[PDB]
Amino acid sequence: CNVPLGMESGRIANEQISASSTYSDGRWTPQQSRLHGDDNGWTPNLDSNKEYLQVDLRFLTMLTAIATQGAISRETQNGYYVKSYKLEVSTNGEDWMVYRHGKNHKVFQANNDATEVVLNKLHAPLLTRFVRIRPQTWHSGIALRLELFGCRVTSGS
Ligand SMILES: [Cl-]
Ligand SMILES: [Cl-]
Ligand SMILES: [Zn+2]
Ligand SMILES: [Zn+2]
Ligand SMILES: [Zn+2]
Repeated sequence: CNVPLGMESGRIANEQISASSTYSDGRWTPQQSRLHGDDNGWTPNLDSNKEYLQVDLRFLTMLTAIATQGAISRETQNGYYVKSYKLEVSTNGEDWMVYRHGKNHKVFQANNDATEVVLNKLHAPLLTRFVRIRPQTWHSGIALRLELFGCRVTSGS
């Protein structure tokens, strides 16, 4: 259950991608967070561990992996990247759960440069419709490009 879900391909439409905030110059929008995208990436308005990139998958989906990169600024050639993040999921867009192992939030180790893809496979598939990626640590600034992997599933109700 390991199919790219549509960040890089466009199957996830722009309207399905959103964020807590975006940098005030308009050059680092949520829609720039697609994996391998050639124009900057998503950056929030402020660098903090409360900001997030949100994706509505539209259907109930088994999430099995997350890929991330940072980005290089087109304007300055400086590199920005997330070093670790949490994941927060919801089937309805209202009830949000920060993904945990037992009582500990799972902290995914992410990038150590602006260009290489780091892939985190989940230990077991996770049911969700909405995904938030919530940077906890970063280098120089938050910047993200993303892919999500998994499969559509049938709800048991
Ligand atoms: Cl590719
Ligand atoms: Cl995991
Ligand atoms: Zn690619
Ligand atoms: Zn409600
Ligand atoms: Zn896990």
